[PDB]
Amino acid sequence: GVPFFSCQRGYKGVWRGDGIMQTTCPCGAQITGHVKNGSMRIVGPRTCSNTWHGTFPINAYTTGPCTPSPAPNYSRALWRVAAEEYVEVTRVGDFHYVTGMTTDNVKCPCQVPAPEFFTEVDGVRLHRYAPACKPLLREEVTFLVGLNQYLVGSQLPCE
Amino acid sequence: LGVPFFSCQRGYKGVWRGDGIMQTTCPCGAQITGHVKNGSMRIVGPRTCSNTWHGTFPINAYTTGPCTPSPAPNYSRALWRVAAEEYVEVTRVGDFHYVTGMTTDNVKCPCQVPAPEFFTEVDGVRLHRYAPACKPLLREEVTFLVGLNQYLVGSQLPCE
Ligand SMILES: [Zn+2]
Ligand SMILES: [Zn+2]
Repeated sequence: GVPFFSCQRGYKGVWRGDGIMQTTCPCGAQITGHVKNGSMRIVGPRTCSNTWHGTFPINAYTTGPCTPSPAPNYSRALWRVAAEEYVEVTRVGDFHYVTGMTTDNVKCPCQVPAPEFFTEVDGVRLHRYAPACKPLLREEVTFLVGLNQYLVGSQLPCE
Repeated sequence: LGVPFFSCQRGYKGVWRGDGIMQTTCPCGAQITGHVKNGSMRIVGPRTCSNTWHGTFPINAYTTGPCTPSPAPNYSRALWRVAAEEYVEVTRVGDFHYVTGMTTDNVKCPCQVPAPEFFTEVDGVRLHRYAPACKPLLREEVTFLVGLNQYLVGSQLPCE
């Protein structure tokens, strides 16, 4: 529980649903977000990086009726495809590639979902519950889409 | 205003993934604590809450803690969030699943069901902390989209 250095990188952007969000940063700071017209006003202590940056750290201690609605313009995302398994997705233009996986031969859907179904987008967590991400395997591993296997680095087949 | 028993949300009773202290608020106003160790949750709450008496834990937008439900495979119906604010109802018969309802006509959903823990709601029990309001489910004369193909409501999912 250390100020600034313990701090989770928080979300800043459009939210869906209006009302009050609350969370606790890993430093110990309680952060309040007031969401009105999709836009969040942050209230926090000056002991937390999130207060300075206008951001809201989403995690297992987040409460409130709203959810992030991120822009579809991300570079990388973490996508939870099984109970404790993740795939990393890299976007280039309108195309999406699996550039990493937590375990060899993860089964994933052939199409990326909308950005708010991602557990993380560019290092920012979007989901309240998320299991720990094991080390991402980025070489000589394969993912499954139905009955077809593809080497890491491969575009998702439904494009 | 929250009323003992009448306001109470239907809570989860089952296996939990992760160990630690879970915390939630029932719509009746009760604060429910769950101590989770080795898959099992110990429920603490007031005599005023239907969840305390059933030994259940209501999962909602005011739930906190490091654990998630691991629901049982023998569920009948489930709510599956297939788009940002759209749901499909899934009915399970044997090892086979059917889309028996949808919140909007022509919803695009995946061709395969995920494991039960990825469902928003299983047999009237909410499993996720954040979930959008479910619109009335359309059960007659609607279709869903898997890629380019259309399927009528009641149809089995493509991949099985
Ligand atoms: Zn902080
Ligand atoms: Zn209650």
